[PDB]
Amino acid sequence: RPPRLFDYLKPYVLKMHFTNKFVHAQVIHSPTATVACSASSQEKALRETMDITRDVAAASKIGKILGERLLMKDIPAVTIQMKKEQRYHGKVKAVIDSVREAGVKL
Amino acid sequence: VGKVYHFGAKRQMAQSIGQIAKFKRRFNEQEAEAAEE
Amino acid sequence: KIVASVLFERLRVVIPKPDPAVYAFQEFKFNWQQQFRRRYPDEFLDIAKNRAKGEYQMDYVPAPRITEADKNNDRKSLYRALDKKLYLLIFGKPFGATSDKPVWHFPEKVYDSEPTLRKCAESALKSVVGDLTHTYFVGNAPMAHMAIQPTEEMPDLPSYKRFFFKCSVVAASKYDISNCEDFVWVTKDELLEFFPEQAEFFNKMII
Amino acid sequence: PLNFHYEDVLRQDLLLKLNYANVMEVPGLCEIRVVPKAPYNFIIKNGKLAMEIPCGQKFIQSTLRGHGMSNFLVRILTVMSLLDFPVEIRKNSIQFSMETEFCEFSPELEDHFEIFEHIRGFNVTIITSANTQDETLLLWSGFL
Amino acid sequence: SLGIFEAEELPKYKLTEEDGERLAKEYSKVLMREHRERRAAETALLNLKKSAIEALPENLKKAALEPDLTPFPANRGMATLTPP
Amino acid sequence: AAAAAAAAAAAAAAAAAAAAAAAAAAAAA
RNA sequence: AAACCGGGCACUACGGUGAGACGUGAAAACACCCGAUCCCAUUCCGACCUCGAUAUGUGGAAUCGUCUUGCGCCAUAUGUACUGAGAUUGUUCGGGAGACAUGGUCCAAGCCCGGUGA
Repeated sequence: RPPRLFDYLKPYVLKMHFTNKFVHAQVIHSPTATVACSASSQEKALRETMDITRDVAAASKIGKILGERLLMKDIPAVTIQMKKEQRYHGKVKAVIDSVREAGVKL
Repeated sequence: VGKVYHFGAKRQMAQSIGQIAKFKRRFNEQEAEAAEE
Repeated sequence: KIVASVLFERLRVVIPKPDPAVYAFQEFKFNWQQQFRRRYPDEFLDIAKNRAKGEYQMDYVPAPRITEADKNNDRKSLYRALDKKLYLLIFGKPFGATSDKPVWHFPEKVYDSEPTLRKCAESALKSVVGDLTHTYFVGNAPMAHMAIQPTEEMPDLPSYKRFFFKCSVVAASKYDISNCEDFVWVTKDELLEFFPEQAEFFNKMII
Repeated sequence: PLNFHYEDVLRQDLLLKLNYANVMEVPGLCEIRVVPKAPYNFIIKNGKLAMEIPCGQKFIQSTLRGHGMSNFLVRILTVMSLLDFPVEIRKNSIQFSMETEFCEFSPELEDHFEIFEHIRGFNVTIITSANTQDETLLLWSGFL
Repeated sequence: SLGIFEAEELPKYKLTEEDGERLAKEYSKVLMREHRERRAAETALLNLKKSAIEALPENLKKAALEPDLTPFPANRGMATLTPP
Repeated sequence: AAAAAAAAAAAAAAAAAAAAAAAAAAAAA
């Protein structure tokens, strides 16, 4: 529904959201089942290492983690789908800046 | 932080018990406590 | 079956000191807001004024929480702790001195629970006090239930459940004389000086 | 001073007084609203200043929450309800209301009264978390 | 006359950063601690009160279950640490 | 906010807003 | 492990939608409770958003997912209205609603992530 496909198919959309216990984010395909990348602080390997799992620190951390798991997994670009109340300030600013400085281009 | 309003007089009240937790606007007036029946 | 065990409580009269962090942040927040979110009016000053005041040169310094009646551990007054909750307890039945202690209890009246029970307990207190007009019983519902001789109710020895009620205080001087030669308020906010561990577990009805 | 009283005395007071399946239900001050009568600005400069003074944060209308609410309410509650004994209503709902109709009551003001000098519709209404007029009168009975 | 400068206001400023960074984070901590404290208190109280009323016979199960207006006029002088 | 840099360019090209009185009270001390 | 629960994506109107009574969390999860210090919030205001804190408080039935009535559509019945081609100036042959009627308000399908023993 969101993008109203125009000329060039552009799968691999990044979308993020924030429960006030863990920051979750995904980069999902147009088949939209097999999550091409899934970066969350709720993960096994990330409950313990990351401590403050709800501020901009965990946010930017998840962004960096992903961006590297992406550049290394060969999806060198991605399109952002902010949910209805989001805005590029704060907890999504961190995800965005981190995946943009990880190497990816948006 | 944004800045449009003010209150700066730290006012202590004169209820016979003694009243604190009063902070007011007209500022150089420091303390003018009084009470009655 | 049923008893009604009301109690009086003096509600504390000043605020217990909170940890310094709270007051520190509050003074700070005030000064911070005075930096930014202050824009003081009448840039001259609060110039309209009268000067000859303070006419009664005595500030309101109650010297609180540290009154003389405090430094002597005086239950028999109601001037000990100006920022603690106080409670009324009178001597129990001296037959048993529960666990080596002079039994103090609440003006509990066992009865067949004939009338509206808030009324029967408020009248219990008015009988134990002489029906003086300083009281306030909050709700027609009780505070909480307490079983009496529950294990000895297995051999059918008389069983009753005290339903606590709550009243408060509005005046310092004594709202009674006595009923059992011994009246004692609290100042430790709790009832071990008056009763054993039952109340130490019924601390789920005082706060 | 006031919340410090509402949290130990008042909340569980009302809690025992009535019967709520949980505890969040009990009433409580949400917001204050002040709206004067004088048509709007350009009519009196010290008039608008007066419409500002006893609230401290207002330019257009005013609505108060938080320590603004606490401070303002204790000031009002003590000045009016204790030495001049004014009138006050409470609407058979969450709303609770009263009027000002003059300002030279409170010492804070009394010297700097030169600015008020005029009646006000000054509808000041506390809209609490009240739910029934019963609880409303509970609240502003147990608030002196 | 003197309504112009007063309404416009003047933004005053002066500083001490001892009075600028006394860590409201601890404040938030200790305050949520206190509130959860009193909440647990009040809720246990609520629950044993409902238990109490439960523990009575149908006489008050019909005569003490209704919220009452007798608490309503509960005026109570707060403290005055100096009688007049 | 961004009004900061807005006023920056405003004082770079033009000058003298109510920042005249602002800077006046700030340069008095 | 098969499976369940929770969270995100997805699909879907029989898969929606109010409404009300319920059953309700803590095992984990989500939400809320609490502040407003810098980023944000207000054309006044932590009301909404946000930022900052909850070590186990409440499901305020606040939302929430849950339980059944009840909330639109879906499916179809008899017919009629209309109409196509016809001239026995419409005795034939087809097509056939709106409304009335009935019943359902699904059987089902994924992907990731945390948890329940694994």
